[PDB]
Amino acid sequence: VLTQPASVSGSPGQSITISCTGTSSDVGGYNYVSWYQQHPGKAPKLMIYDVNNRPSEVSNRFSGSKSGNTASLTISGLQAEDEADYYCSSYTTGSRAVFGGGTKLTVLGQPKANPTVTLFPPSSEELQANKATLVCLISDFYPGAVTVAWKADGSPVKAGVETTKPSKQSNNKYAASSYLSLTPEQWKSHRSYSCQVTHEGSTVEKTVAP
Amino acid sequence: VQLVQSGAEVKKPGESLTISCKASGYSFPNYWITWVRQMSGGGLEWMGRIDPGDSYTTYNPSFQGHVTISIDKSTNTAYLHWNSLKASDTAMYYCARYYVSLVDIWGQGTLVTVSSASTKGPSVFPLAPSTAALGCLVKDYFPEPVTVSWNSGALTSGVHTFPAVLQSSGLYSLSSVVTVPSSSLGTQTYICNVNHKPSNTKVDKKVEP
Repeated sequence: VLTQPASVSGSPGQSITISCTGTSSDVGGYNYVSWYQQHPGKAPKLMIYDVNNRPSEVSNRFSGSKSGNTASLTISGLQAEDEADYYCSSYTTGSRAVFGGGTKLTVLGQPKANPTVTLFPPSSEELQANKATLVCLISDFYPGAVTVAWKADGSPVKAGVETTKPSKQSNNKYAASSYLSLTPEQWKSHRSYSCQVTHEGSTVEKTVAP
Repeated sequence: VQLVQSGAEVKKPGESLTISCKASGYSFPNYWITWVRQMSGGGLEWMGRIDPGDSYTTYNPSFQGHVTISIDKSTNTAYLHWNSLKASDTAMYYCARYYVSLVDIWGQGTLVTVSSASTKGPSVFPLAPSTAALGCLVKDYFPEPVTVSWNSGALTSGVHTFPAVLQSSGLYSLSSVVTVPSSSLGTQTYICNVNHKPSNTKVDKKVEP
C-alpha cells in the first residue's frame, strides 16, 4: 500500500498537493505513476498518468511530479467539484500494480446551511400490523454534524431510536434520518411526540400526535 | 468501448462464486484485464491482471490462492472466481482495461455481499401528507440495495430517497420522499414502486391522505 495523507483541505482558488510515498519497487523504479479521482457512487477517473502526462479530458490545473520514491499530484484552481477521493497507482516489479490508501480532498468555504426537518407519524397500515414507527427526515444541512433527540410529552425517549450517519446530497449538503420504533400502545398513550434536531447550536423541533 | 459486468451477488460464506466481465468495442487480445476490489468505506485494492493473448496472470499475493482470474478469448470475457467465499469478500469489484501502465476504461462494478444472515424482503408503508411531502417507508430488509421509483418512472422531480439505516436487528430501513404541489394531492395519484432484487420483492403502494 502506497502511503497518502488521509485528508487534505483547501479554499477555492488555492493550490493543494497530495503526496504518495512508495518504495523503489514501485514509485522509484518506474515512471509509471497514475492518479485517479473517484466521486461517491462512481468509478475512478484517470487524472494523471506516466508521472506528468495529463489526458485530454483533464483541466490543466492538474499536474504530476516525482521526487525519488515520492510522487505528487497538484491541483491549482480549487473548485467545489474537486472534492472527491484521490488514489495513486504504481506499477510494481513482477507486472504487478499497487494502489494507495486514499486522500479525501475537502474544499473549505461552503456556507452554513440550516436543516429542514420533516416528521411523519405511523401509518394506519402499520398500526394494523401491531407496529409503530415515527420517521424524522433531516435535509439540506452543512456542516455534516447533527444530534437527534426524541421526546414523548417532553420526556426524553431512550430506546427504539435508530439514526443514520450524515451523508452528502447532490447539492453538496447533508441528509440524515431518525427512526423511532414504538408499540401501538406507547404511540396511543402519549399526547405528542417530537423529533428535535440540533445543528451548530440551533435546535429545530417537529411534533406529531395521534 | 464498454466493459459490462455481471449483476449483483448475495451469497453465503463457503459458496462458490463466478463474476464476469464482457468487453466490446476493441481488439480483446491486445489489452490486459485487471480486477480491482473496493470495500464499503475503503480504498482501491489491486487483485490481479491477465493477458488474454496467452492467459498469463499475475496476482496480488494477498489474493493468490483465494481467487482465480481467467479469460475466454472466444467470447471476450474475463472471469473472477472463488471456490469458497469469506464474509471478508463483501465488496464492489471492478473489471478494468489495463494498457501498459494505466487503467483507462472501467466497468460499472459488481456488488458482492457475503452474509450468513437471511435475505429478508422489505415491508412498505405509506408516509402520508398531513408544497406537500409524501413518502414511503421501506422497512426491515437485508441485504441492500432497495430502489424506489414514483409513478413507474414518471415522477422524477422532488424525489429524495434518503440513505438507509442499519438497525440493531441487522436489518435495514429506508425512506423516500417526493415533494409535490399541495394542490395535486387530490387530483394526482402518487404510487411508490419498491424493488428489492435480493429477495425478489416488487411492491407498489399508493400514498393517500
